[PDB]
Amino acid sequence: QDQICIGYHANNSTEQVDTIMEKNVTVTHAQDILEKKHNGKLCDLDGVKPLILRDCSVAGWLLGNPMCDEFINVPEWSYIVEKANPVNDLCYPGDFNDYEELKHLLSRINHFEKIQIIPKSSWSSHEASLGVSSACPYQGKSSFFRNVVWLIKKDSTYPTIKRSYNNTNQEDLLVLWGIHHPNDAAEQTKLYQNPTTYISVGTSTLNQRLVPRIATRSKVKGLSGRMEFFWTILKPNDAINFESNGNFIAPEYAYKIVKKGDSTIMKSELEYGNCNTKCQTPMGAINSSMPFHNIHPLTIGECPKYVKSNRLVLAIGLRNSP
Amino acid sequence: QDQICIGYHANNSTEQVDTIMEKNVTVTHAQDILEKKHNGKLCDLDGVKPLILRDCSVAGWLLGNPMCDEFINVPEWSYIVEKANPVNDLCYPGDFNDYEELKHLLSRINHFEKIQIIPKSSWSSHEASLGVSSACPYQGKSSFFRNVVWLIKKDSTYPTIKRSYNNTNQEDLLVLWGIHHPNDAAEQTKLYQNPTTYISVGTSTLNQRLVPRIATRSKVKGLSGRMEFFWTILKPNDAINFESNGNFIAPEYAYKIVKKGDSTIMKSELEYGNCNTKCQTPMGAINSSMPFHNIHPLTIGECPKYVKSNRLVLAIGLRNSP
Amino acid sequence: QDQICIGYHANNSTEQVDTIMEKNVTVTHAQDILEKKHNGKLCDLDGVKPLILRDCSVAGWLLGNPMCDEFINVPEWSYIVEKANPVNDLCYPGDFNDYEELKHLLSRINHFEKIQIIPKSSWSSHEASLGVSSACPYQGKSSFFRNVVWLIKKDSTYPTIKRSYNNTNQEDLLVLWGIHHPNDAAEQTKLYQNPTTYISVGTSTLNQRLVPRIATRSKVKGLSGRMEFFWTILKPNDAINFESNGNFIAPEYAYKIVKKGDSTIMKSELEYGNCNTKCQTPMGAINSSMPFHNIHPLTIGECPKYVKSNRLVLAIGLRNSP
Amino acid sequence: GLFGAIAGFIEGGWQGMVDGWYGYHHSNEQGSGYAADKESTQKAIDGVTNKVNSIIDKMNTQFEAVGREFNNLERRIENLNKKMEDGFLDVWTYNAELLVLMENERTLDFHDSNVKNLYDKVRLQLRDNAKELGNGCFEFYHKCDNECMESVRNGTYDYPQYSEEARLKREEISG
Amino acid sequence: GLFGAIAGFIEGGWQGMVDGWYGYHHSNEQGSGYAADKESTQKAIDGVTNKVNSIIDKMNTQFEAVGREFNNLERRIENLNKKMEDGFLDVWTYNAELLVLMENERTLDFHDSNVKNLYDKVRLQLRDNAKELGNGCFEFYHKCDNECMESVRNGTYDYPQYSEEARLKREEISG
Amino acid sequence: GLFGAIAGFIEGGWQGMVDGWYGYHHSNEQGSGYAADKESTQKAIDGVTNKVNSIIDKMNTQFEAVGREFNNLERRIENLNKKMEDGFLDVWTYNAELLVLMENERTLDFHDSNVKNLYDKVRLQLRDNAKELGNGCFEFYHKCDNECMESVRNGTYDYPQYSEEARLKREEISG
Ligand SMILES: CC(=O)N[C@@H]1[C@@H](O)[C@H](O[C@@H]2O[C@H](CO[C@]3(C(=O)O)C[C@H](O)[C@@H](NC(C)=O)[C@H]([C@H](O)[C@H](O)CO)O3)[C@H](O)[C@H](O)[C@H]2O)[C@@H](CO)O[C@H]1O
Ligand SMILES: *[C@@H]1O[C@H](CO)[C@@H](O[C@@H]2O[C@H](CO)[C@@H](O)[C@H](O)[C@H]2NC(C)=O)[C@H](O)[C@H]1NC(C)=O
Ligand SMILES: *[C@@H]1O[C@H](CO)[C@@H](O[C@@H]2O[C@H](CO)[C@@H](O)[C@H](O)[C@H]2NC(C)=O)[C@H](O)[C@H]1NC(C)=O
Ligand SMILES: *[C@@H]1O[C@H](CO)[C@@H](O[C@@H]2O[C@H](CO)[C@@H](O)[C@H](O)[C@H]2NC(C)=O)[C@H](O)[C@H]1NC(C)=O
Ligand SMILES: CC(=O)N[C@H]1[C@H]([C@H](O)[C@H](O)CO)O[C@@](O)(C(=O)O)C[C@@H]1O
Ligand SMILES: *[C@@H]1O[C@H](CO)[C@@H](O)[C@H](O)[C@H]1NC(C)=O
Repeated sequence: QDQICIGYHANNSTEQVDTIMEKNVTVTHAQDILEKKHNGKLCDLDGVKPLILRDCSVAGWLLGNPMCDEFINVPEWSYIVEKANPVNDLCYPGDFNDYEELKHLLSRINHFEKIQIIPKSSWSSHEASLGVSSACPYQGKSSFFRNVVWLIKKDSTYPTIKRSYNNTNQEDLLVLWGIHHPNDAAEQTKLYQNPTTYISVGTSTLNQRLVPRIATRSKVKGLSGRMEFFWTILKPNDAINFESNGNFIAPEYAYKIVKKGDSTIMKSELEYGNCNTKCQTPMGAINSSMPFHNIHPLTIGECPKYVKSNRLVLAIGLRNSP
Repeated sequence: QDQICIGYHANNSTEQVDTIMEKNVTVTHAQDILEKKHNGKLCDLDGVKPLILRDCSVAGWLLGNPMCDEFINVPEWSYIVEKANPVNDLCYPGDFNDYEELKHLLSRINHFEKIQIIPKSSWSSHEASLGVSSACPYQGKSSFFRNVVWLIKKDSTYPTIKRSYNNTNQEDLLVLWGIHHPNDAAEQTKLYQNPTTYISVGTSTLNQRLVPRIATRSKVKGLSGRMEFFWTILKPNDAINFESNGNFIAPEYAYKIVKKGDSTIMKSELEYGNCNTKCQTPMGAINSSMPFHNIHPLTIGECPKYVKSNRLVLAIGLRNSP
Repeated sequence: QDQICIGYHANNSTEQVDTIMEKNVTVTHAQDILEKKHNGKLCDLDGVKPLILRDCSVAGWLLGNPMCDEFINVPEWSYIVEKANPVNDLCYPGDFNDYEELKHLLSRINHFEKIQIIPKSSWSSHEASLGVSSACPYQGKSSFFRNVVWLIKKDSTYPTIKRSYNNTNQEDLLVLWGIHHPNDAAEQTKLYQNPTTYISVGTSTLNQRLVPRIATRSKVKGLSGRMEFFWTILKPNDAINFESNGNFIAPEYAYKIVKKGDSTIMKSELEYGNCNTKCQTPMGAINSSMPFHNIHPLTIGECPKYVKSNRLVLAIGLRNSP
Repeated sequence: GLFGAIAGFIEGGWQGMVDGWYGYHHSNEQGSGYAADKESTQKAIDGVTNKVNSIIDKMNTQFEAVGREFNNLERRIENLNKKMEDGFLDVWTYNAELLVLMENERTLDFHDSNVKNLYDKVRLQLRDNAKELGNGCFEFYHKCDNECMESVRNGTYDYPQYSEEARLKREEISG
Repeated sequence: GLFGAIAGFIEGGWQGMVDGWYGYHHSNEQGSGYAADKESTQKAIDGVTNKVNSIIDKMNTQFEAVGREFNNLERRIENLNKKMEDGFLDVWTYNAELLVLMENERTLDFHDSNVKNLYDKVRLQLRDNAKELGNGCFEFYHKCDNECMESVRNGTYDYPQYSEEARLKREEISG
Repeated sequence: GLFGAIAGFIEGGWQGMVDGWYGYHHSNEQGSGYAADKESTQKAIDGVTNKVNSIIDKMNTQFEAVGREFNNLERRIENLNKKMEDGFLDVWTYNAELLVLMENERTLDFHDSNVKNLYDKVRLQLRDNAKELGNGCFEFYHKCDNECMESVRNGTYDYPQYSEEARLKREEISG
């Protein structure tokens, strides 16, 4: 006899789906909404390559720590990559004042260009060549940071330095200088001559006056002295004025800076991988369209929402009990 | 052959609605859940009018920058409106210590009243009338902030100031003072007489000792000197004690303060509009009941949730296909 | 003639449930998803008891404020409980530098042990026994913080202190010291002999130079002088070097510290209640499995989500109308 | 639709019925016209209204002040703020959009369902006294005047009273 | 209801049935009583239980410590924290409230649907051996003793076995 | 299921139908085979696809940079950040998981509903020309060749054309 029957599609698929009321419902077709894959590489971010510091910290790179690879004129970058614990930071032990705010400022840069601000050859009343340390070796020789000059007394005198630089460039200038804190009065006398000493720095905005702190300290790299660095942004057509009695670590090179946006410093052990993304992770980039991911919390770019889940499977087809 | 039929309402409406499974479904009636309209005005917030600083900054208004409008005393406000870049800030160049915390503190005030704390006429050993600058013009003449006094040596002497004020009022007192950092030793001698100088300020809680910093600085408004301002809250029945050798910018007026709640500083170019609201935006107020809006992120008051959406239309009626 | 009927369960229950379309629908059985109950007690958190300071502040407990209960050695804790306004804080008035960061650091501690770093008996050129105040009463009499030593001139001299301590323990060392700010020059001369004075402290990381501030101040407990305290973490095999001319409040006891996780300081008026939890509230612990609660915002531990609601009732059974 | 009613067998809405959401059309000897089922309709209105009101009222609103109070040496904090604001904006946007979609779907399906349920109610009243045409209409085998049809709506249709007349008309048309 | 069962044609619950959620009432010669369908009922219990448990278990909880650690010269930061806590409070409250409403609706409709499905199951078993009264009850055209009715429940009703007897009563009670 | 179709009376899927989601099987004289209803199926595909796409596209994504920029005397701020990130993680996880659950339920019920609606469509076409077996199958009382069955699917079944033949078979089938 004749029949007409109504029914629905089925197949051999094993795609499973969960439901508010039921678990592990086999289904005809399914789509995961959760991104789990990354390329294990460090890539450009929206067409702009990152500043990859290898075994160099930001401080070590900016002051030119001799052991850091030689100045990569990268004129532009979208984020900065540092290793967890970079080997080449401050070769001479010490500190960087407002360091983290500086790193954040530099994290994304539209234009960067190192320029000579005060030639080394221009210190005629002071020694500019003896400011060298075994803790800062360049090739078995005692050297020093390359962008900044350790001035020392000439003969047995350190006359007062008064030096000014007017930013005639068209861009902000990042200027860096430092002060040396010795171990005792004897060393103070030996390096600079004057016993009581200062560095004043003035801008349209900056009103600074640094005094060295003598204190007995533990040796780091065999050294008890310390170097403390400072920085400003000098606006176009402003000048910066240095006056100092000694312990001055003078600028030589500064940086033209153009800043348009902000990112952060990524801590990652990876290497550049000649690609591009909209979303970078320290474990690799994400080629994304999915609204969620479970790769890693520490992302930079236009990324899907981080979630604690291994699976977000939408049912599209129908129950496929067979 | 008579008939009885079942059916549903229809009309000529073109109200559309989206659905999880279908887009642009014409429907009989709909209700938008998203607020998109504002009145383009600055209003009271829950009955309390805002402190509208015109081309004055908070610092400019508190110290009485001569170029800021003098107005009748606003004794109470719910929030503060500043322009993005106010023209009258610190007429003499310099800084306000802990400025943003002060602005936050002042953002909503229950009671505010300026009172004279130390009369100008009371500085008999010092000049109180020459503390005047072309960078602070009042009526074509060199003037100074109105609420604070720039003391200068009288004849050729600046005897030590020791002055104290006991808060016999019933409210906290906002007290403001300052220090002047000159350009060189000569100016230091010309203005105050003493070469090495200080300002100490003590409270039940404050233990301050300020020393001027001489440094060579760029001119701002033609000036290389700087003025740095400080402040405290003096509790009822506490006293404040000033001692100073020079470079003291003394209080004259202080403020009775009653604080009960907090808001923020709104940056807006608008003007007062004699209205009231529960939710104020820098583009205008929101008359709200809707749970969502898309006006502007920077709101003050009881506001709906900010959202990136042009449309949140709930279907109420039924499919209205033709 | 016979019947077969289909129907559903009913009972006398009055459990009500709300619905997107309907309110107060009586129902057969229901389950609340919102936790509202707490035990009114302070409990261990995941097996670790809290450090309960009674009428003592963290500063008062660390420096050994004489009026605080005698240091019972709690070697480990999961969080710290303070009363809203503890009565025994700094017995001699003043300040703790970076205090909140110190409290946060101490909020959860894996190992804590007080040790003697510099014996009192070891100050042979200075008085170590007269550093005593009526504001710090102990065993009848004028005393001082117990962990720290107020050094005073011996005969009429205060020779320069240079003292160093090498952390030969295997754990970080929390070291505390202080500086005394007097009321005038006379007092400066009376206590220490030298008029112009300093304290320098040096580590592998710390480079500090403190100067006392003379200023006229309000009496707090009858005293105008102030005491300001400082601290570091000394790493294993690092040393700390103190040099000072006067106004030095020297370490005596320091603390071995092992930190593995973080919590916070709970403000609560409750007492220990010999229990255990995964979620502690200042009103009491929560025995939880429910995903939401309405007890109190300020929780420590693995807690359900805080919500503004009195009721979250899921329908499980069916409509149970009359 | 989920319930094959609204855009299924009843292929269209009646502009003639304006006094409700769901109801009836009839044509007899005495004339043709519309009536509206005031029970299914008002229940539906209460439902949908409650839905809207509850999407609106569950929202907790508290006083907040926002807010650009951090200076140019506090840009890390400022960035923390930005990430938070942005975060909430994404959350609320996604949730509000999806909520609207989902609940709109539910609402149209609810209408579908109400229509279908009215249909089946009438269908169970009439049984074989009338033929299902398959367009939401029932062709009567007997004579149904105004009083009879109001009894169909009212839920008070007397099936045996017409069963015979219908029974007669029934076997006829079949050849 | 969505499925017109629970408050539709079966206009009321039985306090007499206490051993399940859905089931049967019967009245024959041998007596009247209640029985409960243990299959539809236990499946429903499993479903709802799973729903509750999953609204509960999907919540991630991790250690947090909160927290008033900023001083009076850090009120901007303190305000940032306030905005954050308040934000999450709003999100969680709105979400929890709406989730409860939505799922409660789904639950009641699930019950409705289960009931309706049991009804249609029986209906398909009996066909014309019984009449649908329209209250969830079937008036038998034949004689259904305890064994017969337990066969209705069990899904083991022998339709042809009574079809004739029924046919007589029908085509005699429809007489 | 909600609509008692998919795992209700049609107890099982056809591996034989591979060209759609819902459709027909037939057996006559000329042979047996499968056909697929391309209308209900494509409408379903459009619906589900739209659902997925809208769960995906409603998500706002904007640039963020995260982010460990605070030092060891800024651990209170660091903790504020932690609480924020953890907060969002919890929000998003709970929402995503529950959304998937809920919408998956809705999807399977959508399938159920489509199947049921196709069934009733056919059922309304055939009436008493065929018997409902109760497994989603209709045993024809007349002769339905390929052209006839294609007319059942197409929605073009000529009921009166076979009503008599059917009426006969129906008759001979009883006594
Ligand atoms: C020489 C002498 O003893 N001076 C007497 C005044 O000090 C005294 O005025 C009273 O001052 C009291 C302060 O006494 C203390 C204290 O804290 O108890 C006394 C302490 O022994 C001393 N400790 C040390 C190491 O010097 C301490 C210390 O100098 C200050 O705290 C430093 O700032 O001073 C107290 O404030 C009373 O309120 C006040 O009456 C008067 C009256 O006795 O006579 C003087 O002889
Ligand atoms: C940096 O150098 C430029 C150029 O010399 C200075 O700008 C000039 O300032 C003078 C002095 O009053 C003006 O009269 C000129 O009109 C300025 N020229 C330009 C291009 O503006 C500038 O002031 C210098 N900066 C400082 C702080 O010394
Ligand atoms: C500020 O002035 C008040 C008013 O005289 C001072 O308070 C009085 O102190 C004396 C003791 O010298 C007592 O007799 C009174 O009871 C006090 N009045 C009150 C209301 O406390 C107060 O000490 C002064 N504050 C300071 C810091 O000098
Ligand atoms: C603290 O004292 C210890 C023990 O004397 C010092 O540790 C040793 O230092 C010497 C060099 O000075 C080495 O030869 C040893 O191998 C070190 N031991 C270890 C385990 O590190 C330590 O240098 C002193 N610290 C300071 C800062 O002076
Ligand atoms: C009180 C006083 O003597 N003010 C004089 C100052 C000060 O010398 C400097 O501002 C100090 O930095 O310089 C002026 O040119 C000015 O500002 O108008 C003249 C002015 O009368
Ligand atoms: C709504 O529910 C609450 C709790 O049962 C009850 O107090 C109140 O009376 C109810 N409102 C109505 C409509 O009666």
